[PDB]
Amino acid sequence: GRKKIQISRILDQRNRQVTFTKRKFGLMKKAYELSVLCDCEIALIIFNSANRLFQYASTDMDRVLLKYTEYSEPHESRTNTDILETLKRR
Amino acid sequence: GRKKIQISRILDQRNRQVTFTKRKFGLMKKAYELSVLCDCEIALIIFNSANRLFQYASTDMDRVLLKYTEYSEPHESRTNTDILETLKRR
Amino acid sequence: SPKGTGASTEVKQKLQEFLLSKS
DNA sequence: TTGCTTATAAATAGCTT
DNA sequence: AAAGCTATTTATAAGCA
Repeated sequence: GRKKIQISRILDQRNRQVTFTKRKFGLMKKAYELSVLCDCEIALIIFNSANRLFQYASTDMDRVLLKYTEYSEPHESRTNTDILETLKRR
Repeated sequence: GRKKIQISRILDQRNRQVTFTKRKFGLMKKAYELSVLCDCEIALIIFNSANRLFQYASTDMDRVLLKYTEYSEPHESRTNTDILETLKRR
Repeated sequence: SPKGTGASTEVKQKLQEFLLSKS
């Protein structure tokens, strides 16, 4: 971007809506890429303030979530709290 | 990247594993960003060939997936094709 | 760099009954 | 692998209007 | 909230330490 921006709730509701749309797309774009590049399935679920649901699925959303439900073994599970720290490092 | 790469199953299993890890992180990073910037909840579910599960949640996968049980009407859903498609169209 | 257990154990249960009936 | 380093390819903040 | 357009900031293929 033409200027560096910290990561914190964009205040101007106008700009916080222009950005949600722009990025949401890029996010899904990368998802899709990661999906094809490394041949893996991905489900992406987004919820905005107004609780409007947005989603993506490399192929089918119902399939991925199902497989997910019946998945009891362990696995990598991150959060923003986590991600924030992992970033405070490199 | 130091060179442009098409998007198709990375063949060299070595490189297709280095990339999965690198990107998967960046993806989650952006998710996290979109999450904080536009104050919205996001769940990210990844599955690799070996069916190893990887996931992210802006706060807790619990909340979102549960919160996805109520408002199940996706104001926007996308498949790998929409994206692929929307990629040229524009 | 924290890993962790499955995402949930109960919620996953509720999510499923839904997904299936959604048919 | 196990990583760090660093050119390039990419994503995008802030303007037009 | 809508489209392009840089100027810059990021994300990252290859390198090679």
